[PDB]
Amino acid sequence: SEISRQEFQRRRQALVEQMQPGSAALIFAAPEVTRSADSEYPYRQNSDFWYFTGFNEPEAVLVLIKSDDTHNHSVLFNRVRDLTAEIWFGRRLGQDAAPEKLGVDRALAFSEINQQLYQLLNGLDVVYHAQGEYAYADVIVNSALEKLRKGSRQNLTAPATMIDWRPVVHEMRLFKSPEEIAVLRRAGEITAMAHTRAMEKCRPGMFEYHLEGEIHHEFNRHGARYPSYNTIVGSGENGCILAYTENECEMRDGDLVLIDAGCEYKGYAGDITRTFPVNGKFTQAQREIYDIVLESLETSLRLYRPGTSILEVTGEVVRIMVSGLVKLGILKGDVDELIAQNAHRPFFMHGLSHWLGLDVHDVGVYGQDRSRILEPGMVLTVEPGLYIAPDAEVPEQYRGIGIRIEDDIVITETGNENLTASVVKKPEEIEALMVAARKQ
Amino acid sequence: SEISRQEFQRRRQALVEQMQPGSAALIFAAPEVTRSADSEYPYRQNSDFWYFTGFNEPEAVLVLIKSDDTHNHSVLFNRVRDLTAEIWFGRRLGQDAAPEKLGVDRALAFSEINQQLYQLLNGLDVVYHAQGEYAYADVIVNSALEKLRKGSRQNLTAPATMIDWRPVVHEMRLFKSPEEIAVLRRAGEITAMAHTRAMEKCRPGMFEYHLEGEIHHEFNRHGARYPSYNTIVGSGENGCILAYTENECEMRDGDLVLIDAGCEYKGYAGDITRTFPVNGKFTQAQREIYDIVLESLETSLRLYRPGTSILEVTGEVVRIMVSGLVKLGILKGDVDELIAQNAHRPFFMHGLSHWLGLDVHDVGVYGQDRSRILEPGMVLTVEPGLYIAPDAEVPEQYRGIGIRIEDDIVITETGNENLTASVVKKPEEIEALMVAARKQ
Amino acid sequence: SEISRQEFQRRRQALVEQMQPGSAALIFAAPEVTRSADSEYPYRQNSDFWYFTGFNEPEAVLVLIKSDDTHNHSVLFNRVRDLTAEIWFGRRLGQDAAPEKLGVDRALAFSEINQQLYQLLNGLDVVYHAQGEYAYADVIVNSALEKLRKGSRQNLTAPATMIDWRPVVHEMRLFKSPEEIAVLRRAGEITAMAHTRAMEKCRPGMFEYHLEGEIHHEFNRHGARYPSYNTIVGSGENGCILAYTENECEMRDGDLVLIDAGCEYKGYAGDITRTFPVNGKFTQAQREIYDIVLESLETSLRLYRPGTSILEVTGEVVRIMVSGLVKLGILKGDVDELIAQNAHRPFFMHGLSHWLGLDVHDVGVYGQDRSRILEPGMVLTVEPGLYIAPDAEVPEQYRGIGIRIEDDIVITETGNENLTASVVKKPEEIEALMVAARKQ
Amino acid sequence: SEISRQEFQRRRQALVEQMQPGSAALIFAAPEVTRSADSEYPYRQNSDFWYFTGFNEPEAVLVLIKSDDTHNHSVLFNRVRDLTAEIWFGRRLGQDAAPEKLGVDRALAFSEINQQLYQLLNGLDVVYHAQGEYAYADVIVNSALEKLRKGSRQNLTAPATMIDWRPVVHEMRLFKSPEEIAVLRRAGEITAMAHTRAMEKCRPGMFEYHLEGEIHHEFNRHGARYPSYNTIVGSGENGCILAYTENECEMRDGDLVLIDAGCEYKGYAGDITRTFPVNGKFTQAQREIYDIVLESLETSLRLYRPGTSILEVTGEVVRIMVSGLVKLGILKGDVDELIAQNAHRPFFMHGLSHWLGLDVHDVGVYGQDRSRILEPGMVLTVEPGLYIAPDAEVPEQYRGIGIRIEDDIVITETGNENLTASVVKKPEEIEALMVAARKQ
Ligand SMILES: [Cl-]
Ligand SMILES: [Cl-]
Ligand SMILES: [Cl-]
Ligand SMILES: [Cl-]
Ligand SMILES: [Mn+2]
Ligand SMILES: [Mn+2]
Ligand SMILES: [Mn+2]
Ligand SMILES: [Mn+2]
Ligand SMILES: [Mn+2]
Ligand SMILES: [Mn+2]
Ligand SMILES: [Mn+2]
Ligand SMILES: [Mn+2]
Repeated sequence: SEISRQEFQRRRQALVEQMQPGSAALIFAAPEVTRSADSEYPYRQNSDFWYFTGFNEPEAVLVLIKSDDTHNHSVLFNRVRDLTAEIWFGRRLGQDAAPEKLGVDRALAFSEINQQLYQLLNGLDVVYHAQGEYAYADVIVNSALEKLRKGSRQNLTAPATMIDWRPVVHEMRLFKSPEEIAVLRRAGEITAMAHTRAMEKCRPGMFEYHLEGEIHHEFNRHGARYPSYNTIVGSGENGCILAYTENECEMRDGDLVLIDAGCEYKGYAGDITRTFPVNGKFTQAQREIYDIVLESLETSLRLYRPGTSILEVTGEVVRIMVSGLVKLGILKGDVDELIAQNAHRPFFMHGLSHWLGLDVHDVGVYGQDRSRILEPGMVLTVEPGLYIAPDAEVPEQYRGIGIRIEDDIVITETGNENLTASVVKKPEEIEALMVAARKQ
Repeated sequence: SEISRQEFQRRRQALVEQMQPGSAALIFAAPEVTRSADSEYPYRQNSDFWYFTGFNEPEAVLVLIKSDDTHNHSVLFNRVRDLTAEIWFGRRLGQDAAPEKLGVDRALAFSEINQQLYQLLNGLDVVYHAQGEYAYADVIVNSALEKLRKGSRQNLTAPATMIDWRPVVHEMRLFKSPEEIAVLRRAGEITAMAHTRAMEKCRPGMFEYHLEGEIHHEFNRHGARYPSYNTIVGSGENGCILAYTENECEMRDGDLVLIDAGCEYKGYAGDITRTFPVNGKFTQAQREIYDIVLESLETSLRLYRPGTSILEVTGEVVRIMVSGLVKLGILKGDVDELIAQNAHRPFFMHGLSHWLGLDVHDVGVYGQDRSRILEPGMVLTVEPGLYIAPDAEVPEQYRGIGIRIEDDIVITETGNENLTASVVKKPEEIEALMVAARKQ
Repeated sequence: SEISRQEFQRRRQALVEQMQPGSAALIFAAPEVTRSADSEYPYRQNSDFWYFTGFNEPEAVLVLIKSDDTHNHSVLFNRVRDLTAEIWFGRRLGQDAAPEKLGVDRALAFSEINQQLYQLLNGLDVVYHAQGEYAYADVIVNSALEKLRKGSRQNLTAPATMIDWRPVVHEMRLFKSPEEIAVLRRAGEITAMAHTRAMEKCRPGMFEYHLEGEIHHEFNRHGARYPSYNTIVGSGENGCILAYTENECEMRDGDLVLIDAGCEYKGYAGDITRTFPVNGKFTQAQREIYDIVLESLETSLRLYRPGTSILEVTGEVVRIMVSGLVKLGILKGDVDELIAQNAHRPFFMHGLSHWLGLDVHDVGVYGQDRSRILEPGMVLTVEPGLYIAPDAEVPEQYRGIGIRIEDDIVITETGNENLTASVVKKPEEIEALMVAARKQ
Repeated sequence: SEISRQEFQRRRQALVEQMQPGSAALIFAAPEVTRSADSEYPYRQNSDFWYFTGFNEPEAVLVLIKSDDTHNHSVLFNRVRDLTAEIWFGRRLGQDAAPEKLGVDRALAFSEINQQLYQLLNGLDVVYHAQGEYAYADVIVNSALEKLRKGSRQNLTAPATMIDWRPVVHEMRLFKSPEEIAVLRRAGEITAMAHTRAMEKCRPGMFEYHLEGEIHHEFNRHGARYPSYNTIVGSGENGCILAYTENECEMRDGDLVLIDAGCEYKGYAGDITRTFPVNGKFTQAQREIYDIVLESLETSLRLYRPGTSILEVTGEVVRIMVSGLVKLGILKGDVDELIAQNAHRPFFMHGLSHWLGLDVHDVGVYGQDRSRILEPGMVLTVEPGLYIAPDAEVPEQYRGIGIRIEDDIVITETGNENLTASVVKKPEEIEALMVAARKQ
């Protein structure tokens, strides 16, 4: 599953529909990023630029011009064909091929952007620009507007109104098309396969980074070359560090390992967390904490639907957590009083859910305290966890236990669809999977 | 093999030995780098900062103060311990543990650098600073010097002399210690294992990126988590693009694949290229080009030694290439006349060798046209290639063939040591390796 | 005559009337400007900031908040009272006195602008800001918007729309109130007195700068401390340099001197040019050129009125100039053909008229080729000139003659009022004035 | 008196003598400065650039190249001849005339500085540059060094050492040549004439700014077009504000007026302060404070000589002040105890002396607490004052009195020469001068 030229075009048209007549929208590509000295990190296109183009080159700018309420057109600035640059660094789309390939009306060399952009903006009323997104982009836009402002003797005029298109575009991104959901479903499947593999490969004495290696290889083999975020493999006390990425320790017989990893497939993020015993068998203490986190996740998965909110579901999770922690003696007191005091916060200190899409922490307005009412087409994670610090003032057997279990879901008309349920999470199923693997 | 605290300390002392009395050297850590939105790329420390510290955190500055010719000391600015930041993002060394861990005299919070740095520079004659390396660093240094310049009523004075330490430090880096050579030897071995694996796994119909996946998994399993540069897997006509990294094509029965890949092990780069038939058997045309490139590499490996130069060895390679291309009818004319006209350049358009170390294209002065005389302790690549474009005006059977073969060597008292000869390169050995793998 | 608190308030209200509900307008003071080392030029407030405040301090920001269509208020950020800063550098208005003195609702310390501005902008739909006017202002505004954009977890939101208020404000400035016209009338009178003085003081052997001295002293004595632009005193060939300000030459018996000078009175510019003989008597050649320029000015003064344009009046002037130059043999050919070829341009190369107000080249849209139809309340200069270069291919007696004659006018319902006719311009009146002075 | 081409050349040579072999010094002109909108302040050349050139244009850079210990040469970058720019804005020296006019070896267009500067710096060991002086200059220098650093394949190399030339140049400026002393002597005479005029013109009911007008006219008539700093005319309580420049009040019968004003003559500053009765007669209270300030000045003038210091002379002044204030009942207690407590500081809160030259607060190292031993050729002010605030807890008759009396001196072999004693300061002489003027 992928996103096609025609869908990128529909998105551009949907933006144009929202624009004022006599306006232009400017969407800039991500800069290349140095890793060390003359070597660069693998290129990652800006998500908003990607959303409107599917074009994976730097030094590119999409310009959507809405001349009036019926007439509009698109111009792409992009790198020119250049034999020498291409022999060295790779092929470039260039200007001749771009209109047909991408479905834009005109393409111009990026090297000419300062000579041409002001001409496209001249006489317009409004420019849509994400001010502050990139320095290089602000320089280009500010230079063009200055030429126009100062050019009255050449009959030039600048648009007086600049509107940030991020709020409009991020609201578009928040609601996925069926094609996007299909891509995210595949990302979920690929990510789940990787997590199953990690559980099947894990043995005491392996390093945390070995499981990262297994996961990344699995992503690759299905065509997801890069992860969507830096993979977390936190064994033992490291599982109590939320975004632990050092992954440098030897995994010990008797510890849990928490793996938070997700692929990037056609631009879209998977995001799964599983926690499991390094030796294939939960201890009693580990199981007691795990059961609370799993009940939190299972309850959330029953509840998420149009018309509820992340805030509302979080309330149910907090009750499950406080109730369970009281039963184990980790918290002491009356459940309702403890809930009123947010007594769970030392052990569950992050949010239950975030939006998911072209970014792992995806764009879109949450509302105050994540109170926004859910609607079909929203995609979000569900990620309860409990983290009992090595020095917590709790019964000793629970110290140093970090557990998170996370699935990705899409809100549907009828509830939600779980995109990541193909990797096991019930403790007996985890144990069975690992027992079967350990016998090979 | 690794680099130890005591070696980092010896390096700092070696720099101090070269500094003027009444001076301070300032070495800044790399900034964290955004990948998309709120997600960052995996952190890569600045190579020069790494060289003097082995410390893998951002927001850190090493200050070496040479008060006079016998008295000197070191101060590290680094991130403070912070429970909340650490629960979220990972542990920090902090100030209490840093002096013993790193072997510096004093450690101070990075948050206090603007309140403290000018106090360390006050009254010194010289500051060593890599101006222009990082914007954030220039801001800090410039602010401190301005405070001092403008602070005469508070009895403050700025050092009037600013010296770029890059030339001195890069000359240090150019000559490897035995410990560095041991690390590079392991990087070479790990990289060679990965290339052997790629040859054993390659089959027609696999995608170029599949071999990248195999290579990266092999790096990981030996403790080299990241590649030293973006892996190149160029099959067919893609092998004629020097740093092709798209790796997006299906590998065809009858094509060659060129793989240029290297691990980063304890900061140090491996860098190997092998070219081999996707189907395990070179065609006659492919073998004819391969033989010329291999003779170029084998001759270079015989010749490299103290007292020669990259320029001198390149001359021998150019003769081998022109002679071979004339024999096949790719070039026409008198060999010596063709050499005088640099007639090889359409087919071999890059350098034979680059320095190798903490960067894949490592630091250090080459001399005009890479004429610097070689000395023991220098580490360099040897990477002849021939690239016959799909549209080259040559006998048709050679069009679209891109071949490079690259080894990493260290210059010794007695010649050179090849760090990467554990992955095969003779065509009969490549074929035998692949035949054996294809039968499994 | 001056502009009062209540008028500044009416202007602020007039701007608020034009603003969208749920918006804030930000108007920043001019920075102080270094002359040399630690010495600054005399402070000149930004004209737009002045227009809305009459407040002559730096480090001040006026914020007009339009909460909805009936409710609005103003906040001033300005320097705090500070005994030491005030003993050294002068008194400051401060926060307690500002609301009553300036007629704003609230005043806050400038030192707190970064802690407070984002709070004022939070939740608004539109911010009016002159982007690119001042670097320091852009930094403040951009920082505030960034805090808001990134502050969703603190329930903060940024206005998505930024509108340049310059076009609206400059259209306000283009049409003067009766009070502004009264101030400009006084500026005209003061400037005219200075020009009369220069004519009465001029003698051969004085330096050009001596007349600048007389002019500036006259401005001062009437309470116009500073000129509105750098005074031009161009004698002989220097009169052919349009904005000659060196004023370094000894004025020669037999040369003309062109003086372009204007006061700044309560923020408003006078702008007069007179050209006259250094020795008090025009030569025949000088008179022949002078007569053409004077006829151009006199005709323009008859014609300027509501419903015509600078372009239209310029056409009449060009005909007068071409006709006169043909009669003297400076141009040769048919007048209408010469007009069609713009044959006057080597000798009259600037515009006839510019707007006049808080800036000498005042703000406001001219229309293409200065075609905008004139309306009552517009204030403009009328400044024909002829400049015959020392090396011009013309009859020799005209070479090196530079003449400009300039008056300031206000368009009225019934034509125009000349604000500067109290300094003579008829050649016989100039001669009589100088003869009378030279006899003393 | 002026500074000639040959002296500017001697200065350049004196700098070259101090430079390391294989070095270049870069000295940049001041930028033009906006006053309002498209109008600029009158141009003021950077003092250090002026010191080495006597060239009064912006967009100019002096480059002194010391190739080795016997060979050196100079290159000027400056604006090209351009007919249109010159018809509008004034004549330019250009490249053809510059070598002879200024005495430099070569001149190049400023428009070519980025194409040429790196070529001049290539292969040098040291660059002398005043980092942070001007943004535009830092951009040019940093760009050139970056081209060189990154240009090894084009055989380019950057100087690794950057030295601030300000300390060396400011030490040069601190010691005046006989020609400089002659210029400063004339500046002193011109400034003194202006102060005499102000005393002769002052009458009750005039505004403070009227005396500024008289002073500036007097500067102008002697060829000092601009003041060296903004003129201070502080009458009554305004005399207690040290750099009061509003000069907006009506001068009252019975008040003192303090005038601090100085001309700029051929680049050099005069700096005189006189305080006198607006009505021509000191009251008893005014005379009692005046006598203490005058004794302080007269004693300082007797004492200043080679081998003493500003700190040492200040000690004598503090004793005179504390002794006098005790006698009047403004201070109470034992003189030596009061001195030990710095009890004078509420009334004399600034320094006695500053260096004087191309800047009014001239360059040069003072030493801790202005302790540097004085030597012949140093030029400094002597400016005791007493300022009794309107609300001071002192006998009522002294409240609101601000008195400063300031002369400019040059240290000679034999003591000092007073450059400003031609304007009276003894109270009986002030009264006689004013009485004589008031009778006219
Ligand atoms: Cl391009
Ligand atoms: Cl910190
Ligand atoms: Cl403040
Ligand atoms: Cl130029
Ligand atoms: Mn998540
Ligand atoms: Mn996750
Ligand atoms: Mn290589
Ligand atoms: Mn390589
Ligand atoms: Mn004018
Ligand atoms: Mn004018
Ligand atoms: Mn002074
Ligand atoms: Mn003074």
